[PDB]
Amino acid sequence: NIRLINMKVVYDDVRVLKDIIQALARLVDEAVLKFKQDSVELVALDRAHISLISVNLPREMFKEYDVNDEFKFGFNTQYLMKILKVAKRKEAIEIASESPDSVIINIIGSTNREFNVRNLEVSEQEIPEINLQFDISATISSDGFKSAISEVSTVTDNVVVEGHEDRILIKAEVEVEFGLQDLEFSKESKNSYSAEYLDDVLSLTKLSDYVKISFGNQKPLQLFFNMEGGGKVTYLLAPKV
Amino acid sequence: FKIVYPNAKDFFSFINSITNVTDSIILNFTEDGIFSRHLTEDKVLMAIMRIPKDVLSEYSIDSPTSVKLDVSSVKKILSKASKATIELTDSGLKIIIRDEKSGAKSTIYIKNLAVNFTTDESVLNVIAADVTLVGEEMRISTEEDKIKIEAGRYVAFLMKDKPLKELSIDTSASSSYSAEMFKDAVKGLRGFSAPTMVSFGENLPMKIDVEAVSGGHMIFWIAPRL
Amino acid sequence: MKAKVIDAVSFSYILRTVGDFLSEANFIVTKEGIRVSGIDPSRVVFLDIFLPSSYFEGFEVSQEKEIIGFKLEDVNDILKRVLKDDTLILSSNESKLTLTFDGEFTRSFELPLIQVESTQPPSVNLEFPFKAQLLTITFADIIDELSDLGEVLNIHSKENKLYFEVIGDLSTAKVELSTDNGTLLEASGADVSSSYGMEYVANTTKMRRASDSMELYFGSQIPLKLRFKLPQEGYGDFYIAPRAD
Repeated sequence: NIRLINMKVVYDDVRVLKDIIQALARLVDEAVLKFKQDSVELVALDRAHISLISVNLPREMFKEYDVNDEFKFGFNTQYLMKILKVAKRKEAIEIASESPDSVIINIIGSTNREFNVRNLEVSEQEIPEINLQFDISATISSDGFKSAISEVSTVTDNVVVEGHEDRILIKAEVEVEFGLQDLEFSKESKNSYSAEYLDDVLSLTKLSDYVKISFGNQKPLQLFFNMEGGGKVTYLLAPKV
Repeated sequence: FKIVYPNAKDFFSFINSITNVTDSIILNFTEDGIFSRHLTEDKVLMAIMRIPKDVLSEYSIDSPTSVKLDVSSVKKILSKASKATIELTDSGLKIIIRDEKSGAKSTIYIKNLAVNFTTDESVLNVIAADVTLVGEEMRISTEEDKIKIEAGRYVAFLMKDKPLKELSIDTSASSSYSAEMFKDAVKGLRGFSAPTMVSFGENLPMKIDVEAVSGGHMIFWIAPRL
Repeated sequence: MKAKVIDAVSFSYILRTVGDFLSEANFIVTKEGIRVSGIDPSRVVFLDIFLPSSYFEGFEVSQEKEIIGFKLEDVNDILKRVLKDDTLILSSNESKLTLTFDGEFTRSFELPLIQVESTQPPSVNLEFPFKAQLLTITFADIIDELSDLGEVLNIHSKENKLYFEVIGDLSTAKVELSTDNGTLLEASGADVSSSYGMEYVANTTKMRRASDSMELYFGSQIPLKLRFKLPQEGYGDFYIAPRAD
């Protein structure tokens, strides 16, 4: 049964989305949220193809989730940041659609702030595989990670990440040694990664208590944020070398 | 070498104060503890830190000595690192900060005044900003049971409980001072929420003194205008 | 003259708002109170502030009409120095305006008077086809939220509901205010539509610190009048010229 409003989603935690979209806006000008039966999905390769963000938000995280037709919401990322920024503390957001060329976004309050937006078509990109075999996985504090990146970034653009059995270290060559909630070890690793690109995604650290950090010699850096509803944000960053 | 300060923030406040003119400083380690000094080129403003050894959770040396270091990087790292302790230890010094919330261990490698009143850095910051709006020279004085500050035109009166915690005046006095040197000294009280003691006299230095919550003094001497 | 305003902070927000439009102004002082009016250098905005005798927690005049010319940056420079809980005394003579703050401690700022020629006021007694009353917080929040969306605010009325819109080629933002949803306390008049410069209106949201409720008046190709009601029958009136259709 198809209703005049054929797609309608209600999300009551706009900070999450704001943290996701703020990181996305640093990476690309336009992106696509694909609302599917079971989840909302977003994959975006940055403009230089040096990094990749991948987002999955299960339908359970939503107050209302109505999607039969997969729906592709293409948007300019700066503009969506401005829309999400309209919301006050714990106001919900509704994304709805009556036809494929437009999206209605309501910021829900005593009076709604209603955005009628043109749906964009966004060209498809070749997308790098995100699940490689890494040499080490360390789970640490998300705040700890953010703090370590910020500390090391005031001094370098070369964020060095050093993995050992018992230690992950985040270095300027300053050293920050993890605190280490979990670790999976194959081989001792050392690689470096751009502070500019890491700075891009510091808002993602707000999404979960802990971050899974995976890397290796001559391998990219993966950051994985498992959130409280089953939501997953993954970030992949090529070595700087 | 092994020095252990109770709070990283207080030591962060100290390092910042002794580095207003330059990012280079000389720390002095003696039997009595750490001493540090900086004096402006015109020698109108003197910054002094004194940390007695009994304030430190641990203190150990092998001989009284000085270290000259560049403090610029450790400034910006600790500016992003913020409750924790701080350690100091061939090419120079090594600093250890340990956050007990995150668990992160972060290591940085580096190569006779008549008048007397007590207040806080808040009030002194209001005054310095008020003075700077109107002129480059501040006149401070005694008017009966209150303290008069004049610049430009601007006049302020401080008295006990409005806002002064303490006021003692055993002889009438007035002195003039560079507003910008006062502004810089008052700036150096950032991070120190403890009561702040101000002292002066007839055409004599102003002393501004504050103890850190965990111990140790940040001191400022300002040459008068003659 | 001499006048004590107890809520110095709110008074400073009034003069901050006046500073967004005017370089110089006159406090026009009479027995009934203090008036500040002027037109912005671009002539799109006329403002008219009235602060009655009773607005002041102690008020006295040394003549029939005293004219006090001042540069807004200089006065707002001194007002930036206000503390939370400060009282303010405004004292005057032939040469100087004195601003005295009272609270944590006493401190005073002296300002030499400047000569400022009076504004020839525009047509103000207009017949606005639409009038609304609302909470100033409601207005200020909505305008703050829309102010970064575009340079032009469209306003239209439909069967007594009031709409604020920002229109773009690929997006429209719309807010509907009505007595029905509780966002307007009163609204009445014809269906009319006009556009106005966003920045001029965005400057006025500061008035939330001095005003609990306000009135909005406009029409099709008619200036937008915002009247912020102040304590003791005071008001801050701002009239913003309409853009071309």
